[PDB]
Amino acid sequence: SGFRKMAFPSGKVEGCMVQVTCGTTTLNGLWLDDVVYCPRHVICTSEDMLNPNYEDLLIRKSNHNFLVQAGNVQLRVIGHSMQNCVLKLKVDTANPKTPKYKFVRIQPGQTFSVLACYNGSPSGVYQCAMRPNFTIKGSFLNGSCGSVGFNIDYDCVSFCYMHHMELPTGVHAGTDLEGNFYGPFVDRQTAQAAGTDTTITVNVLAWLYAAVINGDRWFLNRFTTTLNDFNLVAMKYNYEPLTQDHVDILGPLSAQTGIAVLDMCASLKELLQNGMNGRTILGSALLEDEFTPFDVVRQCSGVTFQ
Amino acid sequence: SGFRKMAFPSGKVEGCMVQVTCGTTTLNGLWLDDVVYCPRHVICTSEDMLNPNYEDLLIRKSNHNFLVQAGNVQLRVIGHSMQNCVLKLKVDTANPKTPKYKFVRIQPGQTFSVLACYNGSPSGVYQCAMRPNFTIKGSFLNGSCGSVGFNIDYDCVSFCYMHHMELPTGVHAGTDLEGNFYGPFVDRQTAQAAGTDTTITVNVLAWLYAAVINGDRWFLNRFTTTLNDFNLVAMKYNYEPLTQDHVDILGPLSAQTGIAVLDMCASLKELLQNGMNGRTILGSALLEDEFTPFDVVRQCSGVTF
Ligand SMILES: CC(C)(C)c1ccc(N(C(=O)c2c[nH]cn2)[C@H](C(=O)NC2CCCCC2)c2cccnc2)cc1
Ligand SMILES: CC(C)(C)c1ccc(N(C(=O)c2c[nH]cn2)[C@H](C(=O)NC2CCCCC2)c2cccnc2)cc1
Ligand SMILES: [Cl-]
Ligand code: NA
Repeated sequence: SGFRKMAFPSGKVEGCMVQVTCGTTTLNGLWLDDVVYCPRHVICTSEDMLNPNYEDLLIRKSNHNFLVQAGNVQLRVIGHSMQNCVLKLKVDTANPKTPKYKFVRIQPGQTFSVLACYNGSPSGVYQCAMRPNFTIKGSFLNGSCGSVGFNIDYDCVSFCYMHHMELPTGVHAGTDLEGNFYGPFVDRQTAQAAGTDTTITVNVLAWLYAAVINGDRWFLNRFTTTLNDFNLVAMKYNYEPLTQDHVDILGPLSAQTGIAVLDMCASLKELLQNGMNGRTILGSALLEDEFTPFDVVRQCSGVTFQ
Repeated sequence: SGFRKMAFPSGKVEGCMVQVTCGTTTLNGLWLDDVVYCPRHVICTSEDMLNPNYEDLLIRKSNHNFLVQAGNVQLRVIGHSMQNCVLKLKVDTANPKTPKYKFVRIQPGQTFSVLACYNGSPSGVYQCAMRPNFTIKGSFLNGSCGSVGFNIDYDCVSFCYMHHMELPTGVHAGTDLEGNFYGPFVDRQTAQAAGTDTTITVNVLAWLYAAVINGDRWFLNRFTTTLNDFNLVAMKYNYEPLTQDHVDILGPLSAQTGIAVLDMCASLKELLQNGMNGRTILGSALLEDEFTPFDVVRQCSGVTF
């Protein structure tokens, strides 16, 4: 019992974090086999930040312009290349702590763990979600660039996010590990702003199912709804549309609890209308949207508290 | 910018988790130097659990009745003893991944990270607080016993919690690493219950400072109060008393933000008496009490390990 914002154990990622320095700029890199991955903006100077030409900046660098430090050990850079917005530094040593891993690009609504790092050293771990507006609501200070997000379902580390920048509202933007940004953002200082964000409806529904599994039913009601009527209401509260794909992926939770998906949708409609009237759900007075259906099944019992 | 519920990096503890099996029971142990620590109730059968005599059960066990697995390697047990509610299994090999560590007993209101494990395998990490009623609001399923809680300082891991049991309300009870329970609980299937809990006032104040640092200021006001006046309000709302030591500990955050503690207490007084009037603080509609002053300073300043 209980229900927490739960991250993956971070040790397999800690063993890959290194410090990368170019010029006066230091940030974090990810050391996998004989490659170090980091944000390409490590090669920018103070006058280059509005409109850097990264191809022109990189051709002026030699391998020995990049200082890579793994704990106390300096690694020797023997090659470099750029892939989209990520720099790849080939080093002369394969990381002996490289885990089984892959690179995955995620979709909005998906969750992942973040290992926040400074100067190549880990600070803390927390859970995040890719928001519908392609930002993440992280906790990141100056020097955190190159920190990564990941999942570890089944002993393989899936890296899905590398941190690049903070936007004016205090939320965060970055890339997959192939260097492609999430959303319309660019690694330039030119003015950029997140779009209006929305609530991840399928995740709210997953979390209401988690509450039922853990023994709470006060918010249920005798009603149902059609899918289209639900979406007409939910969008008036800045909720994302619920698709038939979402209905399908909620099937297992629906079967475990005996509550049809569109019946739970009718409960959510009433909660938006009424509030909680001084009650809480799983320790929150707001509707939580950063737990996915997969997360709920990973954390909750397979036996409903009836 | 931003403020999250943040755990310590768990790698130093992951390398210490093992699987311990006795009879039909499998749970988790902590392997440090040449000793594996786990809950003593691993030796109980279902009948034993109703009214157990732990010394009697242990003398009939031989070292080979304890199966200890580090990954896919069996460790050989060469001795066994009990300390309070913890079993200590001496093994023939020192853990090469033992970190610098200490055992510490924490106070109510202090926070720590939990590494939830099953079958000796780390599964998740989250941040908790020791509640004033000496429970923790964890997330634990069957098989989680022996999971541990910890803090880190530079390179030293301070272990403070070992998980033993769930209570009927779904909160959790356990021991320090010397086997002393937190709270008035016992490791036996008998009627037990969490007591009425209270809110950790000094931690709520710390989180209001975190909010100000992150630009959330709507709850600030021109007023101040006194420790005596505020504590009469705290008692009314089942908040823990605020001491002068708590005020002193918040001093750095008061200097950084320009809001004296008793000034912030007047904000908290008004939030308790009036609510949030539909607004949120750091993305919460409740007053959060599982960040300590130290946690706020650490996350807002980027301390590494
Ligand atoms: C251009 C300007 C305003 C001077 C600036 C601002 C912030 C940084 N960032 C520092 O890390 C950092 C280090 N020293 C000072 N700032 C991060 C940042 O947004 N990435 C920049 C790279 C892409 C172009 C501009 C943004 C950062 C900070 C906090 C949290 N996440 C990331 C860098 C430059
Ligand atoms: C039969 C009974 C009394 C209802 C029971 C309940 C739970 C367990 N516990 C299993 O881990 C477990 C494994 N398989 C089945 N149960 C845990 C548990 O409370 N510890 C017991 C040890 C001390 C005596 C009683 C409690 C547990 C479960 C979930 C989360 N935290 C810990 C054991 C027995
Ligand atoms: Cl006043
Ligand atoms: Na005030």
